[PDB]
Amino acid sequence: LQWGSLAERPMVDRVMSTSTWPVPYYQRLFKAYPIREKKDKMSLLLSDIDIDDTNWYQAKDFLRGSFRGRQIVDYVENNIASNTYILIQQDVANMAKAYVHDICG
Amino acid sequence: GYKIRNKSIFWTRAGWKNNWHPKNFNAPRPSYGEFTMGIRCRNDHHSFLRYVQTYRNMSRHCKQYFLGDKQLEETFILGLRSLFLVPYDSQCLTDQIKHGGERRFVDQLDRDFELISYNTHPYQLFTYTVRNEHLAWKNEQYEKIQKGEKTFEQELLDYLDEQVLAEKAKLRDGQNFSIERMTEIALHVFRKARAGKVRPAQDVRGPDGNVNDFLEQRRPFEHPNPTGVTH
Amino acid sequence: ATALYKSSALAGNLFLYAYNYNNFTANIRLRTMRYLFPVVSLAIFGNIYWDYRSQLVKVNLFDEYIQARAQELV
Amino acid sequence: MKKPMAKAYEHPYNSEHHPLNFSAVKIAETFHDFIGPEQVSPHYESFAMSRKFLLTFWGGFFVLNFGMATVDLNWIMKSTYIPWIFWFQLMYFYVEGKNSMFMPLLQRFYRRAAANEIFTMEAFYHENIENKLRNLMRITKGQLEYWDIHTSYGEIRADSI
Amino acid sequence: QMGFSSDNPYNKRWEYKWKHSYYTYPRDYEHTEVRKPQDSKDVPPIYFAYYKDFVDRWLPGMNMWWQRRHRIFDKFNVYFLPGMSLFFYQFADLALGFKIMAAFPLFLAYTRIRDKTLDPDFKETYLRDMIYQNPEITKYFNEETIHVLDYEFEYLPGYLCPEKFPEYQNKTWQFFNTDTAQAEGFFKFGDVESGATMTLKFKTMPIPGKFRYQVGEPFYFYDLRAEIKCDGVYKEVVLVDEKESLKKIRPFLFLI
Amino acid sequence: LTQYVEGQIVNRNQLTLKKQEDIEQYVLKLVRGYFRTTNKQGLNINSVLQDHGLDEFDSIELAMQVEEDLGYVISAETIPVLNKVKHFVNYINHVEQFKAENGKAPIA
Ligand SMILES: CCCCCCCCCCCCCCCCCC(=O)OC[C@H](COP(=O)([O-])OCC(O)COP(=O)([O-])OC[C@@H](COC(=O)CCCCCCCCCCCCCCCCC)OC(=O)CCCCCCCCCCCCCCCCC)OC(=O)CCCCCCCCCCCCCCCCC
Ligand SMILES: CCCCCCCCCCCCCCCCCC(=O)OC[C@H](COP(=O)([O-])OCC(O)COP(=O)([O-])OC[C@@H](COC(=O)CCCCCCCCCCCCCCCCC)OC(=O)CCCCCCCCCCCCCCCCC)OC(=O)CCCCCCCCCCCCCCCCC
Ligand SMILES: CCCCCCCCCCCCCCCCCC(=O)OC[C@H](COP(=O)([O-])OCC(O)COP(=O)([O-])OC[C@@H](COC(=O)CCCCCCCCCCCCCCCCC)OC(=O)CCCCCCCCCCCCCCCCC)OC(=O)CCCCCCCCCCCCCCCCC
Ligand SMILES: CCCCCCCCCCCCCCCCCC(=O)OC[C@H](COP(=O)([O-])OCC(O)COP(=O)([O-])OC[C@@H](COC(=O)CCCCCCCCCCCCCCCCC)OC(=O)CCCCCCCCCCCCCCCCC)OC(=O)CCCCCCCCCCCCCCCCC
Ligand SMILES: CCCCCCCCCCCCCCCCCC(=O)OC[C@H](COP(=O)([O-])OCC[N+](C)(C)C)OC(=O)CCCCCCCCCCCCCCCCC
Ligand SMILES: Nc1ncnc2c1ncn2[C@@H]1O[C@H](COP(=O)(O)OP(=O)(O)OP(=O)(O)O)[C@@H](O)[C@H]1O
Ligand SMILES: [Mg+2]
Repeated sequence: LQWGSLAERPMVDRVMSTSTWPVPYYQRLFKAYPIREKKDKMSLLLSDIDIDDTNWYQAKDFLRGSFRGRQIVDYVENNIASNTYILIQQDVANMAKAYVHDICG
Repeated sequence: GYKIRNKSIFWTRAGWKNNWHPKNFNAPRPSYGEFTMGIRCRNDHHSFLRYVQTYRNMSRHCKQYFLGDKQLEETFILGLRSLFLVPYDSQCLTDQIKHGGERRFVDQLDRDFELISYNTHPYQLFTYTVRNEHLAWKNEQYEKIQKGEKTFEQELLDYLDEQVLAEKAKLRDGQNFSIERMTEIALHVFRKARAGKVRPAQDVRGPDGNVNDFLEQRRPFEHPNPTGVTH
Repeated sequence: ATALYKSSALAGNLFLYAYNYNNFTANIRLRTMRYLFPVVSLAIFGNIYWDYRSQLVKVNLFDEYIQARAQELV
Repeated sequence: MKKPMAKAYEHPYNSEHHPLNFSAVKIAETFHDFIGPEQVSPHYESFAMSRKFLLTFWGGFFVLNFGMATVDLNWIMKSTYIPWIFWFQLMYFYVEGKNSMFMPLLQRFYRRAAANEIFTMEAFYHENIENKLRNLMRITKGQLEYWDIHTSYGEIRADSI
Repeated sequence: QMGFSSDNPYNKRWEYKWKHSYYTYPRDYEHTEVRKPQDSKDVPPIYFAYYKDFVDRWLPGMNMWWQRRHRIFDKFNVYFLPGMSLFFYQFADLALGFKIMAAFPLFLAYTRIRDKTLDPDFKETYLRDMIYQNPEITKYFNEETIHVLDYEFEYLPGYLCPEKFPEYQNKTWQFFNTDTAQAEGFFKFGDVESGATMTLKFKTMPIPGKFRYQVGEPFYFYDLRAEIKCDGVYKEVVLVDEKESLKKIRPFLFLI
Repeated sequence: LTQYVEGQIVNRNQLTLKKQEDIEQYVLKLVRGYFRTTNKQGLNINSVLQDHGLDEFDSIELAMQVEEDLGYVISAETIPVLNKVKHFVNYINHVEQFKAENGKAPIA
């Protein structure tokens, strides 16, 4: 399928219009909305919500679509001693100690 | 952008940002056994068990219309918990509500379950509509894959994978291909792909690459302006 | 003309229910309209037909008297 | 790719044109379908200012039309005198007199000032929400710094040996 | 036995206590498992809310009165109150005061029937506070790990043995009361932490307290016994023994 | 007796454990099958559900699944005390003992 030039932008951004005299007096009040259809656009409510359960749930959903992702999901839900799937890294204790146990060889 | 300048915006007669016990004249006052003859009170200690049963009811009565969709059942549970965890996480001191916050929230959820038992709750109708549009889009991707065809999502990923290789083959001085750089590459493709949906790609020019589309256009003869005058 | 208008206004209520059937039937907030609409509709029909039926009886009583009384006077 | 489900549940009493539940949103759509869309004028002057002479004719035509039809216009004027005096002397203070006499009664002004500030917040909705996300993007990027360290551990172990 | 009982399967011992904020009743009774969309009937039939209130509020309330109809068949409710109402009903047209004097004994009869037919409700928070103070019970049971397997509590019919309770051989009291207002039941408990079970049997009776005319406690446990069963240990705990309790306090003998 | 599974009507089957070793295996499979459970292999008989990402509301969903598999009718008063794997095993034992002694299901 055709993609055009990556360096260029859509033509809507490049098209322009200029004014002249006389000019229509009318000032637009609202944007026209003749047909109530807003498909394929995500809700703007999903703006500044903090991290929560939906993040690790949707992560597994997209990870399970790949071979490597399926291995990560099954390993984490089985062989990781954590009281929550909302993993937050605030220290490198588990990272550094996992390196000293491997770099000895 | 714009901040509220009034420093007393959150002040109430009951304190700062107090939405649990607004100050009124008929304030709660204690009762003494020795001096009380009779009393008419509706408060009891049944809200905890009613909170547990309401969850079991709202959860089970909603799964009746999920048709065994396992991913929808787990999504609904996460959404149902966000509705029951409101009193535990809110800024409002729900343990200091005027006449018992536990009773108030339990009676509020019972009104929700009553609508749930009739399959008329707006959360239910919203779930059916959202899931049907999602399954229609997944069935479209499945029917294209069964035909050996490439999906629109797979073509974007393969196109994004090759642009990263091109941008990193010229990035030798630096070697940190940050997530910021990856994002603006994908967003630029997205804007051109989004504009390509309303104006598809005919030639090498690509999606929305025709200047003639933005010349003066008129409504077709078989579809005039239905709502207003044209001249 | 009165009986025909009130019959059409009653039929207008039947259209208003049919146009809004799904809400009157499934939304429990409109249960009282669903339950008592036919009771009011029957009471409305009862008044329309009662007046027509009573007027019809009086016209027939009037017509049969003037004919019988006229032959006695002849 | 697993075969997804054919369809979810379809409610037998909910449609887009006849929604089962009620809200002001659906009433808003039916309202603007009734009054129609904004009647955009393509001209350079408004209709009233371009026809002031002609509108003055029809305005006076209908005044004379009512005046020629109303033979007893003097009886209507006299019958209107008492209610005109009564309702204006009774409601003068609450409408206009309050602005320079005993009490201001600024209740209606407080609602305008609150709406003017809300109008301004909506005007800067993009800037305010973008500043809120920048702090969340800062926290998210701070958590992604750990995966960048582990990816280089293999290079460190290779050169360390 | 619980007098108020609907076709609802869950929480039988709380059905009369729980006051739901429902406008009307749920379409179906509480499901015991996930069902199919075709299992339930969409858009329940017309006049469904009126039918539900009759079978979930009216009908179980009448079954409560019928189950305990033997507690209201006293000579006061049967002969005296209706006989008094008929005496003044013969002069109901003479003045308004006769209509009131003929209707008051009817309202008084309803109130005695209404209170006597309710389920016997003891102060359960007093009971759990009493069993959690015993060291032999707290060894195997705790509030956070205890669960109820069976509950029974019902009034005792007729007058009891006229040697253990001579109080009820009173002709003046028998004119108003046909039963003894005492109740008896048990509690099947289990502990999910220790794996132990016990049957908490109890007998109650109304007692006077601290005052001349008012009853002190309508349900005073004068006999409270626990048959604790464990893995291989069977213990029998006696919280309140009736031989020691009946020598100190006597029943109240409700009138009216 | 039938339920929808991924859009297909499948007859639901019931289990009868009547053995201590089978109850422990069922509860572990039950808790591991829950999508919110963390550290599924670290789960044992003495595992607190709180240590595996489960709260009071997750115990209700687990109790709801026990009613589906075993046909129990668990009251709302019993659910909030099921906070460990051992609690589910002992409760199932108490229900089987109650029906074997009293010939009826416990009060719901
Ligand atoms: C300045 C001019 C002055 C001139 C005077 C006249 C002014 C004009 C009046 C116009 C208003 C009346 C319209 C009459 C029909 C006109 C054609 C038309 O509707 O426009 C084209 C219309 C399209 O509308 P549109 O504007 O192009 O776009 C619609 C929008 O997209 C959105 O689609 P939508 O479907 O949502 O839109 C609905 C649309 C159109 O919806 C309709 O389908 C119109 C239906 C109107 C029926 C009115 C009640 C009649 C009841 C039936 C009686 C039948 C008796 C038969 C007897 C023998 C058989 C047993 O709007 C209406 O509903 C108009 C109704 C007006 C309110 C009437 C309510 C009266 C209650 C108050 C009482 C007042 C007393 C007077 C009552 C008079 C009664 C006679 O065409 C259609 O709708 C096709 C419909 C095909 C299926 C219908 C099959 C028949 C079903 C009938 C209903 C059965 C109900 C139960 C039976 C009750 C009796 C037993
Ligand atoms: C058989 C022989 C007889 C039949 C022969 C045929 C004759 C047919 C006659 C019809 C004539 C052709 C119709 C053309 C349209 C109507 C004429 C017109 O001026 O509309 C343009 C004018 C706007 O035209 P535009 O310049 O393109 O608008 C630009 C801006 O958007 C506008 O807003 P802006 O603020 O952005 O710009 C400034 C704006 C500033 O002006 C305004 O904005 C006006 C502010 C008033 C709105 C405040 C709220 C009050 C109204 C609320 C809603 C009330 C109605 C609904 C509630 C009740 C429901 C029944 O416009 C102006 O510069 C001045 C406007 C014109 C001068 C003042 C007009 C006074 C007379 C017209 C109103 C009549 C009221 C009723 C009296 C009649 C007794 C029933 O429309 C209006 O202002 C409202 C009138 C809407 C039509 C209703 C009246 C129709 C019949 C009028 C006939 C001539 C007057 C006769 C009585 C004179 C008494 C002194
Ligand atoms: C407890 C309330 C008063 C009760 C007294 C009886 C009623 C008042 C009659 C006389 C009115 C003069 C006072 C102006 C009151 C204006 C209040 C007002 O209109 O609301 C504005 C207010 C917001 O507008 P605003 O502009 O911010 O108000 C500030 C004013 O503009 C002005 O700003 P401000 O900060 O200066 O206002 C503070 C307020 C301070 O008020 C207080 O703090 C109350 C005083 C403490 C309590 C004393 C009463 C003790 C009662 C117990 C004893 C009773 C014994 C009875 C027998 C025993 C029975 C057992 O007013 C005063 O300062 C009063 C001092 C008067 C100055 C006198 C100077 C000498 C004048 C000599 C010439 C007099 C010519 C007068 C001509 C004839 C009159 C037109 O709206 C509301 O608050 C809505 C909620 C309503 C509040 C509760 C109801 C109070 C009555 C409101 C009227 C009805 C509203 C509800 C319907 C609304 C439509 C659906
Ligand atoms: C065309 C189609 C439509 C037709 C519609 C018309 C047809 C309607 C039919 C109505 C008749 C059938 C309904 C009742 C069937 C029950 C049959 C039965 O076998 O039940 C036995 C059954 C015993 O069950 P069990 O436990 O198996 O028995 C085991 C042993 O046998 C237990 O051994 P035990 O030793 O413990 O004995 C227990 C037994 C003891 O039974 C007795 O000893 C009999 C005592 C009856 C006394 C009645 C007279 C009271 C006054 C006498 C005073 C005399 C001395 C003073 C004289 C002063 C003179 C001024 O207790 C009772 O059963 C008596 C309960 C209360 C009855 C008295 C109600 C007084 C109402 C007064 C107004 C009467 C108006 C009548 C209508 C006439 C005007 C229109 O008892 C019941 O089921 C009770 C049912 C509920 C009570 C119904 C009584 C009426 C309540 C409605 C309240 C409104 C009353 C009317 C007021 C109207 C004006 C405001
Ligand atoms: C003399 C001839 C008969 C005279 C006419 C008698 C008419 C009696 C019925 C009309 C009056 C009813 C009162 C309505 C207001 C109270 C509603 C109510 O009852 O709530 C129940 C209430 C329900 O309890 P509740 O209202 O406190 O709430 C329950 C608590 N929660 C919500 C937590 C569950 O129960 C009772 O009050 C006790 C039973 C009262 C029985 C009512 C009258 C039954 C009479 C039976 C007559 C049968 C013969 C006639 C018919 C035969 C067939 C044709
Ligand atoms: N201290 C109190 N203050 C105000 N009202 C009260 C108080 N105690 C009870 N009430 C009201 O009287 C009703 C009866 O109280 P009661 O103790 O019998 O309830 P209960 O559920 O049986 O308690 P328990 O579980 O201990 O047996 C209550 O529902 C309540 O509305
Ligand atoms: Mg009690």
